[PDB]
Amino acid sequence: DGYFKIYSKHTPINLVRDLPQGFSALEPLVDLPIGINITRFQTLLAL
Amino acid sequence: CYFPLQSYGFQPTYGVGYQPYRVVVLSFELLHAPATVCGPKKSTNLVK
Repeated sequence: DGYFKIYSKHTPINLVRDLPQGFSALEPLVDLPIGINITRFQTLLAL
Repeated sequence: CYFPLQSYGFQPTYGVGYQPYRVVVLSFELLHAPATVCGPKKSTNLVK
């Protein structure tokens, strides 16, 4: 409905090369009035 | 030949009609994109 919805979580880990088994549910971190039909995404990383 | 612009003459001695008048237009569109604004929502004392 033209809004964006961001949900997040953070947890510490001791894990080497795969996702944690077990469970949690992400909280809505923020909601934004963006208004754009979205078809593709990219991520920004440090160098 | 003429240059396309000319200044406006506004002076403190002028009568009504020649004096300067400010204009504001509140252009808006409704019911396409997502909304972001409304007028005020009032509230009243916390009844228990």
